[PDB]
Amino acid sequence: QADRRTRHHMMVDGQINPREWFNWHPKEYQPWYFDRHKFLYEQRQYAQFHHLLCHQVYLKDMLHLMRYPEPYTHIIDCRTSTQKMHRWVPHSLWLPRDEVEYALQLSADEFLDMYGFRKPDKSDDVILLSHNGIYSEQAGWEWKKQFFQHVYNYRGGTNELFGESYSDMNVSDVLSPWKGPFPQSGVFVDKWSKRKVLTRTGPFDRQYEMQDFALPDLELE
Amino acid sequence: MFLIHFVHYKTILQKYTFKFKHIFLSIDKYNSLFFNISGILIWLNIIHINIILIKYSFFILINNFEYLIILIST
Amino acid sequence: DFGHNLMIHREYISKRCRDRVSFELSALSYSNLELRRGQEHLAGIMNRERRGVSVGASGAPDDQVQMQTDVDANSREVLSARYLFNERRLQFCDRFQNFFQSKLENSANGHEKQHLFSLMEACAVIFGCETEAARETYYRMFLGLDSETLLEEDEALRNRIAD
Amino acid sequence: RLRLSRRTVANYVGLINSPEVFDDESDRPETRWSQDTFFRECAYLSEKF
Amino acid sequence: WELSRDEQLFWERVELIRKGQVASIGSS
Amino acid sequence: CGVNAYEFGGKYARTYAYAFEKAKKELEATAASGF
Amino acid sequence: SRSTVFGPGSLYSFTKFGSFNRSPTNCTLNKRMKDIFRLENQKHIRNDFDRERRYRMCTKCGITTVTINFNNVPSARVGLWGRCADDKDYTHHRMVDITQREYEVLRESPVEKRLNWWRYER
Amino acid sequence: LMDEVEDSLRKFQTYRSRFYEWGRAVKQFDFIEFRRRNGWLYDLHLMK
Ligand SMILES: [Zn+2]
Repeated sequence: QADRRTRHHMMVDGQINPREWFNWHPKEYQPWYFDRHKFLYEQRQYAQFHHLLCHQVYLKDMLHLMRYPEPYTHIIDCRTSTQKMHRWVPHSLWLPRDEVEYALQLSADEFLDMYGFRKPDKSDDVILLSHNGIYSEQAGWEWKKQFFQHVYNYRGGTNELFGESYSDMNVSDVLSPWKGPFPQSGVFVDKWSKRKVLTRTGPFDRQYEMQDFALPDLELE
Repeated sequence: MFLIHFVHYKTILQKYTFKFKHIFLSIDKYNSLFFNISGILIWLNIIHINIILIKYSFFILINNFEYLIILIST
Repeated sequence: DFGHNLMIHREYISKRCRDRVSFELSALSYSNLELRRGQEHLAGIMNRERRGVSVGASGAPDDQVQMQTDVDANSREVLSARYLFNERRLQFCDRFQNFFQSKLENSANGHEKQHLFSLMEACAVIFGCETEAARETYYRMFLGLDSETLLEEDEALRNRIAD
Repeated sequence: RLRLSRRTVANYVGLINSPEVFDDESDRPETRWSQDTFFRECAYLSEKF
Repeated sequence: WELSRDEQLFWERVELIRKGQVASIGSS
Repeated sequence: CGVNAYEFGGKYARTYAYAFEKAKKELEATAASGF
Repeated sequence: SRSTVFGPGSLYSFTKFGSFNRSPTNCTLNKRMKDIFRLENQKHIRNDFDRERRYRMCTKCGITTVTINFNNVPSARVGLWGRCADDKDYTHHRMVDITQREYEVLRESPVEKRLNWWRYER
Repeated sequence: LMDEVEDSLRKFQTYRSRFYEWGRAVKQFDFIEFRRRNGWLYDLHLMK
C-alpha cells in the first residue's frame, strides 16, 4: 500500500534535446471498447482463443440436469482446493484442474484406478464447473486439446449454484516493484535504441504502442 | 443392489496424437550487402574480434554507423 | 591452416561485462553441449545470410521472383495471390499445361482447372533461375528439398544404419 | 478410512479404486497410547486449551 | 437413494486424492 | 432385478418419467391424444 | 525496425557483412608469408606458457588448427568462418587432437597429404 | 411460397418514394457500420 514508486526506469523526454532516432517510437495506445468488465477469457488478450471457448451451460440447464440427469452427460467438478469446497454439486465427479493434462493421457483402466470413476467417451457430453468458471475454462481447453467433441463450461459454477463468494485465486503474474525488468539491465541493443525503447509519452499506468518505423510528414509543412 | 457384471461390446481405440517437427522449410530472401572479406575487425567497447586472412596488399573500409567496424580488402 | 592460405581469429571479451552481457553477444560455451549447440545455432544464422542474398537484392535478375497479394477487408478472401513471372517462365507454364490438358480432357474436376498447379509453379521458379546457389534456396523454401538438408538426412540415415 | 485420517498416510500414495492400506502403528497390539497418532493430536490441544 | 450413495463416494475420493493439512503435535 | 444396470433405474428413473410425461403433452398439444 | 531484431541480419549478427574468400583463385603466396603470419611465431605468445594450447586436425577437409586460451574464453564463435570441405559449415569438422611435434610436420604439407597421412599412416 | 415471394420482393422491388431516399449517405454508412459490427451473422463467406 501507500503508493510505492516502481523501480522501472521509464521516463518522458525533456524540453531541451530534439526528438531523434525514430526507428522506435512510443505512442499512447487506446483501444475502441473497454474489456475489463468482461469475462477473463473474453478480453482482448485472449481473442485468438475465441474459437477455443467452450459453449456455456447456464443455471437453468444445471438445475434441469440436477432434477433429470442423463447417463452420459458427465458433470465434472474442476475445483482444486479441498479447503474451499463445502458442498457437493449433484451428479458431479471430482477431476481437479491441475491434473487434467495428465488425466486425459491415461487409458480407461488407469483412469478408473487413479480416479475411481470411468473415463468419459469422446462423444459423451462433458460439463465443467469451478468457482468463477476460470479453472473450468482452462480445464475445458485441456479437454478440447484431446479429441472431445462436446465440452461445456458453466461460468460461475459454485458461486451461482450454492450462492458462495469464492474465487479460483489466479495470480496474473505482475512484477514486484523491486524487480527491475529486462531492458534496463542489458547490452542486448545499442544505446540509442535502448534510450528510445525505455522512453514513454505520459504516465506509465496506461498502455503504449511501439512503432518500428516513422517517416516525416512533409505535406503538413 | 447390483445383479450383473457387464462390459460394453464396442471397443474404442485411443487416437495417439503428437506434434513433431517433420518439415524443414525457411524463407531465405534478404536485401543486404554481402562482401568478399580478407579481414574483419569488430571493435565495440566490450568485445573486440579480429579475423585475418593473409594477403600481400589490403584495403580498408570503416563503418561507424552502429559500432566501429573495420573491413580489410572490402 | 587450409593448404595454401591460413586464417587468424582473435577474440577478446572484457571482464566488466560477463555478468550483464547477453549470451548471444558473448557466445561463451562453458560445456561441450553448449559448444555443439552454440555452433549449430550460429550455423543457421550464417547459412541463411549467405543463401538469402542470392534471391533477394544482390541476386541475379532471373533469380528474383515476387508475389502479388490482395486480401479483401470485408469478405477476408484472397484475391490474386499469384507470382510475378517473366516471359521465359510463362512459356514453361503453358508447356506444362498444354501437355496435361491433352492427357486429362478425354477422361475424368471441371474443364477450367490447372493440373498439378502447385507442382509446376514451384518448378517454374526453379526453371527460370540461372545460378545454382539461388536454385538451392528455392528448393529450401519448397518444403526443404535442397541438397543441404537432404545430405543431412542421408547422413543421419547412414548413422542409424551403422548403429 | 481410519488409517487414512492420520499422519502416517502421508508416507503412502494409493490407487483410488482399490487402495491397499498400510499397517498402522495402532494395528500392532503392543502399541501404547503415547505412540498413537490421533491421541497425540488430542493430547496436544488438551494441554493448550 | 442414489444421490446419498454418490455423495459418500464423492467425499471418500476427495480424501483419497488430495489430503488436507495435518494438525500439530509435540515431538518427544 | 437389474433396474440399476439400465437407463431408467436409480437416479435416471426421473428422466425416463419426465420424458414420458413430455411425450404425452406433445401428443396432447395436437389431437393425437385428446381427439 | 522490428524485422532486424532476431538474427539473421540483426544488430550483433557479426556474419551478416560478408564471407571470406576461401579460395586459391587469388594471392598465390609462398612458405615465408605463411611463416610470418603464424600465431605461434608472434612475440606476445612466444613468451606465454601458462595458457593452454590445443592442436587439432580435421579428417574431412584436412585443416590444422591451434587454439590458445580456450579454457578461459570458450567462445563458440571461434572458427565460424572455417568453411569445411565443400562450402560446408564448421559444424562438419570432426576434429581429432594431434600433438605439438606432429603439428609442425603436418603444417607445411598440403591438405591431400594431410588426409593421406591420417588415413594410411599413424 | 408467400414467405419466398416476400423474400424475393424485398430483395428486388422498390417504390418511387423510397428511390428518392435510398441513396442518402446516412443509410449507406449505416449499412457499412452494420456490416462492420455484426457481419458474422449475415454473410455468405463469413460462415465458411
Ligand atoms: Zn573440416
